[PDB]
Amino acid sequence: LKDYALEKEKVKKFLQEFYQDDELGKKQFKYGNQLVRLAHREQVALYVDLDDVAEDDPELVDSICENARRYAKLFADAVQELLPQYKEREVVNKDVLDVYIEHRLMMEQRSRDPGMVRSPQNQYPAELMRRFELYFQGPSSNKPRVIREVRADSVGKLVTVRGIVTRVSEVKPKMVVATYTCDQCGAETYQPIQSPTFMPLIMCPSQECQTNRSGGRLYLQTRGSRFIKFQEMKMQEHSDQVPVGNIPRSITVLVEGENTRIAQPGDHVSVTGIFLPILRTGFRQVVQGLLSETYLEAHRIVKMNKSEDLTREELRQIAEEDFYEKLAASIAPEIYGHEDVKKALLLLLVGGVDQSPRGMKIRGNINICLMGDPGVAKSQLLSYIDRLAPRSQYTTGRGSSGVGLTAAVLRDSVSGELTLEGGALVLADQGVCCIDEFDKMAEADRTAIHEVMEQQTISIAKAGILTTLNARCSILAAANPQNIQLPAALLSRFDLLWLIQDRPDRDNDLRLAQHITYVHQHSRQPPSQFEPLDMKLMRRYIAMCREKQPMVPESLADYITAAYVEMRREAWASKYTSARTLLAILRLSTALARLRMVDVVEKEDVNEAIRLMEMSKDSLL
Amino acid sequence: LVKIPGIIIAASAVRAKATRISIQCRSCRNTLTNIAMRPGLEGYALPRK
Amino acid sequence: AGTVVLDDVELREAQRDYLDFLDDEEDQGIYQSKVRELISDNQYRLIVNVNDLRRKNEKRANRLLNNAFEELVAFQRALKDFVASIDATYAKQYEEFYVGLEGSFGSKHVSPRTLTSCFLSCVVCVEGIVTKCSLVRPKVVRSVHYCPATKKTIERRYSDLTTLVAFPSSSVYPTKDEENNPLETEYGLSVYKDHQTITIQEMPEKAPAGQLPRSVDVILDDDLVDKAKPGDRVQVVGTYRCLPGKKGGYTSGTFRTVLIACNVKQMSKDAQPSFSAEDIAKIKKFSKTRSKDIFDQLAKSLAPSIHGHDYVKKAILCLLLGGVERDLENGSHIRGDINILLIGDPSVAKSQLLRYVLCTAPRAIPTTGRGSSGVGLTAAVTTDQETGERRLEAGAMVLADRGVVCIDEFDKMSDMDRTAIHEVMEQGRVTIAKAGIHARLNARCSVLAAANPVYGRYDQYKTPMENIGLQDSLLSRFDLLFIMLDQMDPEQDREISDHVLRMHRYRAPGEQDGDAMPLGSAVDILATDDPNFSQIYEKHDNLLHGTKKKKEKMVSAAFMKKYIHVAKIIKPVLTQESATYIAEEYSRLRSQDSMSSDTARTSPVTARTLETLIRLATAHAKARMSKTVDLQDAEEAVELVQYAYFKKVLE
DNA sequence: AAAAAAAAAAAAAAAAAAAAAAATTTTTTTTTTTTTTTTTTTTTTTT
Ligand SMILES: Nc1ncnc2c1ncn2[C@@H]1O[C@H](COP(=O)(O)OP(=O)(O)O)[C@@H](O)[C@H]1O
Ligand SMILES: Nc1ncnc2c1ncn2[C@@H]1O[C@H](COP(=O)(O)OP(=O)(O)O)[C@@H](O)[C@H]1O
Ligand SMILES: [Mg+2]
Ligand SMILES: [Mg+2]
Ligand SMILES: [Zn+2]
Ligand SMILES: [Zn+2]
Repeated sequence: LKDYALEKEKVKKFLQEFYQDDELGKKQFKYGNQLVRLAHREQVALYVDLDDVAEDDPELVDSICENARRYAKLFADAVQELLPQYKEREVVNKDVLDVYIEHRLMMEQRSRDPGMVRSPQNQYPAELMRRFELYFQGPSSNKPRVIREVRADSVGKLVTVRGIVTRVSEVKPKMVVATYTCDQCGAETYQPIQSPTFMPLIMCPSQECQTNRSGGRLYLQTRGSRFIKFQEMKMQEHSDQVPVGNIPRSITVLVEGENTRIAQPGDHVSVTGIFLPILRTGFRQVVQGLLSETYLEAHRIVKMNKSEDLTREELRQIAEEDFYEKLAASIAPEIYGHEDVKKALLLLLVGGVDQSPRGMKIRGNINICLMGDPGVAKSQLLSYIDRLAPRSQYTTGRGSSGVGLTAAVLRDSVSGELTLEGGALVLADQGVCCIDEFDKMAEADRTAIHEVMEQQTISIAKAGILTTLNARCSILAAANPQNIQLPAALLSRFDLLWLIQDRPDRDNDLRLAQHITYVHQHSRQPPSQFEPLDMKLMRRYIAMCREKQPMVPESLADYITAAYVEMRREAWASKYTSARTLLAILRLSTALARLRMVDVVEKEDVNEAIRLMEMSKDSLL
Repeated sequence: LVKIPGIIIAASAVRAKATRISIQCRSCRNTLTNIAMRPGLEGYALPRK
Repeated sequence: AGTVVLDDVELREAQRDYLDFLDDEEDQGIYQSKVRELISDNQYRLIVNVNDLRRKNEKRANRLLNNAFEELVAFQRALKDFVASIDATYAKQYEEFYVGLEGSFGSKHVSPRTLTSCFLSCVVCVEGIVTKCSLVRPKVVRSVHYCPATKKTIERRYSDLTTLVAFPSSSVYPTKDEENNPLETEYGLSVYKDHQTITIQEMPEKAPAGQLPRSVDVILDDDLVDKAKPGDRVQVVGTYRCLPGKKGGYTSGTFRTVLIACNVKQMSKDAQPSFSAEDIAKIKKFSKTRSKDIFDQLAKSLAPSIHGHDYVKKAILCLLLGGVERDLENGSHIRGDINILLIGDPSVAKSQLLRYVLCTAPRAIPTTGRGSSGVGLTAAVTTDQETGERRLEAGAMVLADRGVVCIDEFDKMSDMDRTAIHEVMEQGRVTIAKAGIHARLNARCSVLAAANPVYGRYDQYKTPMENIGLQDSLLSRFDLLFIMLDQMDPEQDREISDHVLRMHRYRAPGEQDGDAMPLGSAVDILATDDPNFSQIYEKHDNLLHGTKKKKEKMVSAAFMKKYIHVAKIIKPVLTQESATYIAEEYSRLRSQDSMSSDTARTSPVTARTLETLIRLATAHAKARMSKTVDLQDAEEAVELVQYAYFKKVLE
């Protein structure tokens, strides 16, 4: 056993006398400055890094990792005790709960009588007067665990897991301390809520009412109470860590306070928290014993590995004029050839600028459909784009169909209500939806995709659901074969319809075979003049481009009009082109300008857009 | 004792029913072993002393 | 305090006998070695063979079988004492060492139907299929509380009164001190035990036809909770007992029964094979002495009962050995699984080859064209109906992950199902999703399909494209496509008939006396041990009626299984010479001018053709135990693909 | 020094207060299981 007063002193010592050179090499009191901030009420969440703690006290780290809840409370109490001596001015009462705390403290001081001893229950609860919250950051030496392996043997421990977020409730107020006011005396009563349910009190235990022996019925109310942002999410194992034949395992994660609104369904996250049980009374327990649920209380949520939330080297790399080609060649380096296809995919990943001229939106998303023979790496390209893009949903033929693409309605648990859960399109709302086997996809699904392309929304008027969803995603379809199957339905919608025909050819086939065989030899593409960018770098560059909206100067108006009219004449003479093609020109040029990271598009961007468009068009022939 | 012809349309699973039960006192932990149970769909009231 | 036994003669005798049995040092230390192995592996559950227990002391075996709880407690005490004697620190680390049972249960081996109330408080080994499972919940076995007001630290213990009389006193969780001081539980210090409840249903192929199935509820605890998932053909050895009802006042005399599992086992076919020193030495000897023709020997010894089809047999061996997956740093994946499609004339033993693969290859799932329809074939998304949450059900492909799916009547299979499995055939994964859930299940299975050509029988005078109604998109992902023709050559008919008649005239030595009918009727199966979860091996099959004679032996089935299992783990690396040879051969193959006239391609040539070339070379390397893909391996791969991809159009 | 009267001692019976002892199943709820139904969706057939 351990003396928790000594432990509190240890954590106080650490929190006060820990320093680091984080701030531009200058030595800083990492936690002292944060304590000052949240004593001024400028910060709410205090993330104690257990690596920092272990830097000088490994045993404290082990004790925390073994009984995290106890030491979580110890750290919170130490912070609360230290705040007054770190406060350096009066807070501006930014919150009504701050007003309540001010009034409570002032009245306690007014009726202090310092020498008198008040009963243990005649005092404000700790949680009622915190206005802050202390979380951990798991020590790096703790290997992340598998949701399947997180079992009863590690209840109350601090563990970190990684997985895909499947279901996430909304943020709703969870009572933490229920405040009641009496109708006789005029005191207050505080019930700290710990169980999932509580029975509201009826009789006021205040001293005045106890002396009067009066009724003292008290009224529960939300004004003086203490709520906390609450959320409940389902976190799913990663495909690579599931056993041979099993299905991925889920875990329930309860998120509170400032950890809320971090993760959203579809995100790849790492969550560090304490594995805690919930008592399971109420049911007709078949087997005797105190059985309980299990959940992870979220202390640190970190989006990772697909949607993580500069340097002179990268600035120079951007300044390079061949940065466009560098990124293109970096898109799926293993895939040999398909240079223009990969450039189009990069333009897809970047996207054009959204327009809102006088009450109608011309979305900047780029829609690409890869028609091709078997074995031309369309599936590989779509899978790579899924792994690369931040919000990417890769939907095959019919496994994710109907409500697998559109939202449905499911009963809730926190509220028992009917909540609207998004499908693949909504999960990729503002990213990339890689549709595979688009030709073989169902008719209702195809119509939904057409509607999302034309409007970025999904209207539903079925029985249990009646809503107008929002899915501002870019469609990357991969169909197979007017050649032999070239629907005008696809032509009229897809901004870039690419045909990938692989005619046999000794030289090209031999080069591709050498590429493939080296790939199988060394688990990597053959070395080239330019090393391909790592996915993190590609995502960073693309994201920086995304917020670089370039405009179209009026000088290029006549050039664009001439190119469009020339293409119209060529199409009319030959054996499809329209305003959709013109808008494809505009948004491809805008995306090229954005890639170059300028504010104004140029004739070079327009020419490249036209070149890619003509390559796609003559791929048909 | 009656004799009846018919055709069976259902047959529940073979559950377990008690012919003889034993009971124990929570306080003194003394037993009342081998209490006969009436055969058939007939229940049994526990003693209250 | 309370009553404490001093001289329990039966308990003392049971402990003495169990410790004597577990000593085993003079009895070739079988259980001594098992205890040492579990100590090293950091396990606290000893699995004991009831047959060995009965051989040592039939009295103890009968007492244990007929009195489960008492004898199991005595056995666990003896095991804990033995573990302390061998190593005290480990014994102190683990509070209770459990004992599960295994072996041949004469009468106790039953099914959920035959499991009647006559087996209460006995050890029963019940077979079945897990119809459902429950979430693994922790039950507190020792709670720790801290009182801030007094700084005291108390610890309450709860006993395992699952099938014992339980009172409110034992199951009250302290929430105040004797002076009404609120407590706070130390979750980290507290001790919890994982607990799960599953349902075992009688196997449909074993249940009486036309009747509803019989189920049983099973309780799993620490170290057995996640030993099974829905759809698992499991053998649960446990203690059958009546679950206490809630404190009443009036009782109907009805008692829910349950099986407290003491051991859970899956189908032993998928279990890790036992490789003894002599077995591994024999494998080494085989691989080293014979490497040049080892692949051919294995291919010809694969299915003795099916004559001919040498190339198809070699392709099936390559499929069994598999390739090697490529896990690129950037996440791109390349499957190492060979897909084979046998199409051709009726009565060419294609279904027999598929059945042989089903019987031999581990994790082999049978399937029929219309037997599985979409959601049944791939994974499916349903709802719990009690929680309102989505749930995933594994399909045939998912269950066959890291295995084989043997599909028959592939042509009869609806186009929708083939389109659905397209992804599995190449990416080896199932991508399903509904509104409340989305997953990407792993289905890394090789597809071995059989089909009948359009018009029922193959048309020698029509193109293979027209004979096979499968379009190029589906044909390409099939690594090999073999057309098995029922040629009417008199000599081939002679050979086939001779082989068939010899196989028919064979009788098993010893078991068959010349007139026996081996079929049993629904009783002997339970009477004798199941040959599906059961526990010296030669190398070359002794000469028998299967073949007449020659200077070439046939590989034993068990030896071949062990050799294939060992060789599948090998990941031979592609050499530069083989890489160049394969690249040039792929270029030539894709260039149509290489192949002669009057020759039509069975399936189109593609990057996937190159990939299957590489995979076949890798499989040949695995067969050779080479660890490097060599020129001979590349030659065999190119030979096989060249034979498979072209068929001469007769006229 | 002995007898007669007085008083005390021992012993037994009765009463009052206070602590102890004895007696004490029915009624309602509600959870689970089973079945029913409405709509969506998927498959099959026909032109
Ligand atoms: N251009 C290419 N470069 C490298 N590999 C390729 C190429 N085309 C096809 N492949 C390989 O062939 C296999 C089939 O490709 P896939 O993505 O299924 O094509 P499709 O999209 O036409 O089905 C994959 O394993 C892939 O690695
Ligand atoms: N080459 C062969 N050698 C031995 N038996 C054969 C051969 N070809 C066909 N048969 C016999 O034909 C029977 C049925 O063949 P089957 O597996 O149904 O083929 P299919 O699936 O084409 O009908 C089997 O019992 C098998 O013994
Ligand atoms: Mg594809
Ligand atoms: Mg057949
Ligand atoms: Zn009051
Ligand atoms: Zn009693």
